[PDB]
Amino acid sequence: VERPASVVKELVENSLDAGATRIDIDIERGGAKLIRIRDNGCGIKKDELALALAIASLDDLEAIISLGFRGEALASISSVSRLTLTSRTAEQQEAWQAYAVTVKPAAHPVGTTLEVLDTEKTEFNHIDEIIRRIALARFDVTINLSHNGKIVRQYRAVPEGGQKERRLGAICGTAFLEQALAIEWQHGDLTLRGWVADPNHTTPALAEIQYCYVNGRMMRDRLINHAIRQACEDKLGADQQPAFVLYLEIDPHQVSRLVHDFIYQGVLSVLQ
Amino acid sequence: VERPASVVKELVENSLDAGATRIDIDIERGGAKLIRIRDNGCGIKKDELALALAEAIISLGFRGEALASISSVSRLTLTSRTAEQQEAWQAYMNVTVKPAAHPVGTTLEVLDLLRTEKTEFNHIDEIIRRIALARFDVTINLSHNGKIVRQYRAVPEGGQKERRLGAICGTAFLEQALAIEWQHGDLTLRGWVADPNHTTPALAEIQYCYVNGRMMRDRLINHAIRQACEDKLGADQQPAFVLYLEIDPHQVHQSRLVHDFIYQGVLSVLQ
Repeated sequence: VERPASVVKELVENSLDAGATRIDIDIERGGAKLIRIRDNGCGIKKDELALALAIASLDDLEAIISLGFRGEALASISSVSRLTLTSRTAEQQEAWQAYAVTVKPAAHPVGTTLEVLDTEKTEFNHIDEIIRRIALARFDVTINLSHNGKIVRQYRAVPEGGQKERRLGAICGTAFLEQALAIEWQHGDLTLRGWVADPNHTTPALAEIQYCYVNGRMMRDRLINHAIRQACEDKLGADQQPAFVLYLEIDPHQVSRLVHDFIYQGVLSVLQ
Repeated sequence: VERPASVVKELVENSLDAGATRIDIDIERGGAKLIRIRDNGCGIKKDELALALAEAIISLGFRGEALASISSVSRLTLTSRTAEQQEAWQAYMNVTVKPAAHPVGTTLEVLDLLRTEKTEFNHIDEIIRRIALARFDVTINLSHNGKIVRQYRAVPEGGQKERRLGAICGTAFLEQALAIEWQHGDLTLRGWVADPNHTTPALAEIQYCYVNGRMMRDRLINHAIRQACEDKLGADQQPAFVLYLEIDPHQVHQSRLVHDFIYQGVLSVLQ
């Protein structure tokens, strides 16, 4: 939890794993001043809220801190800024809020919110990137990133088999969206979905977009990249960075040659 | 004339008079279901919040009076925080004022308990459009069911008036827009008028005229603008425009000249 962006990632991640479907994250002054994350995911029972900010004390708590993987992370954060946790769970309950050590009731929908008041705008650009990644990683969750009351981006969630182009356009701009060649490949466990910009029309600006996710986790393999490259260099002798946003899926296999051919094949096909 | 749109207008108005600079208004199901207005203008001290839903403190709430009329028609959920570290609060036949999370501003949830479905939203859209043009200095974001509909960004000192105008009236008009700046003493006529020659009946839908901030609708003002265009070319037909008239306090030669001032202003821009 070094940079603010990193913190955004954390809190935002927590929210997602918490079952979030809408994450409205607002930032003020590179996040240094304010950093608020409000999710509609699971909540935190009043009790957990307390220690969530704060080992002899867990003796009594009787392993309730086990219901807080993020809680552990919160402690690391709160000990670096004015943390103001405030959530309310789903089951028969009222909303609560913690400060600092002071857990009192409050108003809040079945969700969670967090205020944070700890190379100025650079920081925001880092957060923007981060959220971009996540956004593409989870097309099923609305995300709204704002700065100093100024709405910056609104990545609406996409329902079942819906308009993927819209959100893709909002995350990567129409520039890419226009050159986007949608691809759907599948060979048993191997699945390759996503887009690849028409090489012939790929500007170095577009080549900035190179996102590849392997089973949800954004990876970065030189092998996967070479495959996509070679595919384009083969369509046309044009050897240069390609623009893409692909999603690879395979059966648990931490890294295989075939995989390369599967991708090379998938992509190459879409081009022709 | 009490429709949801009307309520939007009220709450939105309140926000503006409260010195707002950004008003993100969201609506759900013609507003019947949800109607949320969040402004970044002066807030409301915890105490005022209470009676605002129900001593000489209610004088600090012209809108507060309005709120009472509303809350007594739906599940009102006021929640604001004044320009101070003092955290946010919220009120709910008695008020339940407790703490809450919210930035220096105000928010209001409204759930009613008839008319049409989508028609209602279109009424709100119109309304916000009016206001938008009336206050080029304040960002407004109207959404529906989580779906962002329009974003009218505010314009800085001597900024780009065309941008926002384009977003409120579309490029169709923006393209035919003939900017006009007239002044004869107290009389001032600013705004735009679409090239008649290229005014489609679709464009003629845009006929907004404000007299000193207040959107008026005088047949006299309209006749003036019309005649001006019918004179440029024999083309007699509804004109497209968005004008702003300014004059010294004079509720309506006292008004004849005004006609000529406008006729003159417009006619000139055409030639």
